[PDB]
Amino acid sequence: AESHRLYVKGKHLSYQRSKRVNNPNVSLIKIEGVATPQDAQFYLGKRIAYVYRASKEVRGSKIRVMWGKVTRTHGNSGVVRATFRNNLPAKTFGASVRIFLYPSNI
Amino acid sequence: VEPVVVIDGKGHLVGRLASVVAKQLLNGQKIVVVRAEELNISGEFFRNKLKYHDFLRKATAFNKTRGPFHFRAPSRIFYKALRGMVSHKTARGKAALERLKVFEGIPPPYDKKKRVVVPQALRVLRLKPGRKYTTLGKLSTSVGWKYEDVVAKLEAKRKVSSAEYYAKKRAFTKKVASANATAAESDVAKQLAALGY
Amino acid sequence: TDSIVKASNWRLVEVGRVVLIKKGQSAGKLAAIVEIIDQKKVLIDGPKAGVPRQAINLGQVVLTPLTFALPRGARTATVSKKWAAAAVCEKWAASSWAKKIAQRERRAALTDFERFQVMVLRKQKRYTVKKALAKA
Amino acid sequence: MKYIQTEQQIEVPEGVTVSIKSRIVKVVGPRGTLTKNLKHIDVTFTKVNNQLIKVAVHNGGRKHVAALRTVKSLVDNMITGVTKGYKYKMRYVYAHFPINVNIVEKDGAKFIEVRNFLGDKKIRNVPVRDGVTIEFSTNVKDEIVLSGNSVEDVSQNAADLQQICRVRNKDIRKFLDGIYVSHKGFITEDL
Amino acid sequence: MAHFKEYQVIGRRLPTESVPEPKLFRMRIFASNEVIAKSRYWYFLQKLHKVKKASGEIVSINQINEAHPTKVKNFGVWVRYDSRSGTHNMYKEIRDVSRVAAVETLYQDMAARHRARFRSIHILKVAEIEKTADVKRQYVKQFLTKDLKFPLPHRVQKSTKTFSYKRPSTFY
Amino acid sequence: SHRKYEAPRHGHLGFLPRKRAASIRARVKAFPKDDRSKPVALTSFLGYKAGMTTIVRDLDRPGSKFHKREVVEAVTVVDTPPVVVVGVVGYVETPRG
RNA sequence: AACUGGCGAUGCGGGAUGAACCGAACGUAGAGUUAAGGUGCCGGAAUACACGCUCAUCAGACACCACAAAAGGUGUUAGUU
RNA sequence: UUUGCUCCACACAAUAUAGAUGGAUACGAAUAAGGCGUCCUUGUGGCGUCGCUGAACCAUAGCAGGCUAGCAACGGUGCACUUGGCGGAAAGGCCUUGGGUGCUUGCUGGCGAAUUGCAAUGUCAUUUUGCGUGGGGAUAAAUCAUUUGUAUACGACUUAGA
Repeated sequence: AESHRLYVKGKHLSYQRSKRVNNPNVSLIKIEGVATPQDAQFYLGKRIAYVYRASKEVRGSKIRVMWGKVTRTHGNSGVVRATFRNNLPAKTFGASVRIFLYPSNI
Repeated sequence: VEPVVVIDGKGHLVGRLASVVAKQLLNGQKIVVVRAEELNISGEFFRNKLKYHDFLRKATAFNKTRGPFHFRAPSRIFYKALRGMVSHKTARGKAALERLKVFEGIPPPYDKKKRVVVPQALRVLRLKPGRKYTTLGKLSTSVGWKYEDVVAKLEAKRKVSSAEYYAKKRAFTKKVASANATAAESDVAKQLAALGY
Repeated sequence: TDSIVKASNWRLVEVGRVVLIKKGQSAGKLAAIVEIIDQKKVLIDGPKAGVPRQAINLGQVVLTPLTFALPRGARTATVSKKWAAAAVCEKWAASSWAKKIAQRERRAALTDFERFQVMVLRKQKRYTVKKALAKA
Repeated sequence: MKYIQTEQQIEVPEGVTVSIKSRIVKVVGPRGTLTKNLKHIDVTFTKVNNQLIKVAVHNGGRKHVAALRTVKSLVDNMITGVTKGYKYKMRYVYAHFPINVNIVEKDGAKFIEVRNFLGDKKIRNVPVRDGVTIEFSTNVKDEIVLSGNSVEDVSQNAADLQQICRVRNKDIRKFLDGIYVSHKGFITEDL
Repeated sequence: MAHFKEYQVIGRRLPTESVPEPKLFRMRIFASNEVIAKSRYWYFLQKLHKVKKASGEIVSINQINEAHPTKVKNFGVWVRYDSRSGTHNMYKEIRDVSRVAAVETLYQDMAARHRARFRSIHILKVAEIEKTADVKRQYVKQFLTKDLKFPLPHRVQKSTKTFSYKRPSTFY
Repeated sequence: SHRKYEAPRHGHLGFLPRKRAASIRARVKAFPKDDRSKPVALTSFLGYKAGMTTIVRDLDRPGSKFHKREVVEAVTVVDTPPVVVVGVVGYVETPRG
């Protein structure tokens, strides 16, 4: 009743360069402080909401949101990526974002 | 928890500081650095100034100023290290660059905050013991970064001052610690004690 | 006549030190030092821990200062025999820091409604702190 | 090859009181006081009972011993200063040109007239390193008496005072004059 | 490079009708696999005789396991090796409880301190060391010492994240 | 190909630019010393180029050439009014200057 | 001059850079997987872990690939007789 | 040079976010350390104490927080006045008097909710401008064109002019 957050935060890193060339649909996604890769199998599939507030309105609001989920890990500490209806403008690097708890196995 | 991170820079590493500190601002990270005169390197005092003279001769021929440039502020001397440890020239990389502050000493706007340090970049730690190092503003003022003694006095004044603030503090908080040390044996403390305390 | 020395002395070593096995399968069990191997490794055995007559990197085990006596070069019956002389784990139990690990453990042992009771016990406990400190 | 416990084991007499602030010693002798920054050695300093103090290095090294022995030497040098104190006597040499020597005063700076320095109209003047305390050695030509509490109080003074008369310009492996040394001694002689 | 066993490669270089079963000679190889234990077995066999790898036959193999490993020992090591300049023999002394540990430490020492690479090094012998008088090496004598008990100066830790709120102490 | 010789060349390099330089009135880059053991003292004074002439006077440097002699001297002479004191500014003394 | 292999005539992944070098050759695509090649920063990916050497008033940081000797040195380290 | 310009209260529009959404929560010194109690001559003295985690602490119910009663107590809170002191490095902030006000989910009442219908954020920061109300203040300075020469290819410098 004082701390009205109910999701998981996270920070967009980039899209994956294999070494050199970005994969500008397949991201690099910063998790909210997990280096233990073992937790993830429940989390794989949880959604992602990116609020951005443009002054232009859509059919309902000026708060328009691009979404994702958790798929599987990467690297030596278990780093996951997302799924885009609309890919990011190759600009969102270090933007905060929502990650959810549904579709819950529980 | 700190959107802007207040950091003292007393006796630390340099390239091993600034390569992962160079990794830091990429996240949108905003950090203020104080006491930018307090830094050491594994390596002696002698050779290094001379190495700055070795760099110092590099400039473009038909206008001998317009080449590389040469400065005496130890923060920007630190950015000489840091510049090749970043991608400092994009909307992306520059947008990361613009999120950082470094201060020789602690200004009275910044006296009111606490100070933290990094063990990985701490100079005494990554240290095969038996190595020499260098006092930063000493060497800087020895080449001519002359303004050292002003804030050398000022930080004396305010470390004195927050030490007095601390005499108020530690002298006070013991009376707090007595003032609810007397709260011994509440059954709620038995309960929450059995709940994790 | 002073020659007063202040510091530069902390937890000692011995053969027969029950040590805190700071990592590994024990990761916090306790074992007497049976023998020194070298500067890097010593032969140990925690039979109280059940952990065998074995070695560990000295940079991969941490000390206790909690010494006890040990006839060096002895098998596990003599080792746990000396543990029977040394029922001693009561005393790093008497170290609050292990009990602090029990505290953060028991912190990690709350229900949300129990935790709601923790909130309201801050409200009523700390309400009684504010009547221990309302005017007082 | 990393000898497993290295140390210096120094007997303490009873006219002296020190206090080692965790490496930093507060030396007091029957002559006076000394200290030293000893936060460049990383030992545990070791009172036993006002009659010996060790240093302590868990597993000291080879060149660590090559300085760590004479750690004790230089400590005992400090003992002889803080209790007893050195007192050398030096020399002067000319052959033809009678060098006037004087502790002329510049405001307590205690320079030294060196006159007729082999015909030189130029005059030398040597200030006194203070702490080491100097009288003219009376009754003996070409001598003087220094008296300090470090072996470089008096032998660094005698070293660069020796370096006063570095004489050039002639075949000086034949031409031999100058400030030399005679003697090394003690402030309390017989101590 | 990896861990090794205490093998037992027994060979009988091929029987004839004149000589059925030549006499079953073993070697006690210290190898990871029986395979290259046998390849090196043969590699010492042509050193022995006018043989080659098809010219004979290997009886058997036993990784010689240990029914009582719990007795910590000392060790004596003779070495045939080839350096970059001087191919020689050595003797050094290693305290262990198994011989393979002295192999690993041996090649950390020789690969590290004399840059010695294994494919021209042939260890002669380990007569293990038993008594106090059986020791040349002063560093082994440093563990022939008695009751070294001591504090630890300059203890370090690891940061939780990357920080402390504090410049900490190196107390143990 | 080194040229032919070595020789002193022209100019001096602590003076540049040789553009139309700073202003009508010139800058000042160092000052006489304040001593707060002393009373109220000042640093300099300003004048006007009034004229120059040749003026007779002595010379008596011993050992020199015209000891116990006189010369004439091409002098230069300034204009000097008295000037009116009106202002004071404090200067906060910063770690930048 | 006698053998194999590429460019020529052929692109892609490693060598900052590279006709002939390391992997691997070519339909449009997509889901899983790697070579070559690597994981302080740029830099993707471990300031991962283990044992040692070294401190360089001229370390060092490599197939391709882009470099010193004779002679030395109570420098160090360890052994051998 | 619209009673213009420019300050105080508005409301309404416009108005963008390199990236809000419990809390950035202040000595110094030392590292082969001291810290903080504790006591005493106050010393480089006496006892503790402490690591090895901030996992710290604060803060935590209600229409993102609802109305509405009664209990112990006599808080604690804001608000906006009022009192005092301090801050230059960038002080521009810090601390202090008094008044009132709200609450108390610390103890017992009454409520109150739906239908967004099974997901669809289902929308709570300043960003600036305009305007209009109704509270203020102020009553310019430059150029060109003339003139000086020390100033100059020209630009450009420097004088004068009721």
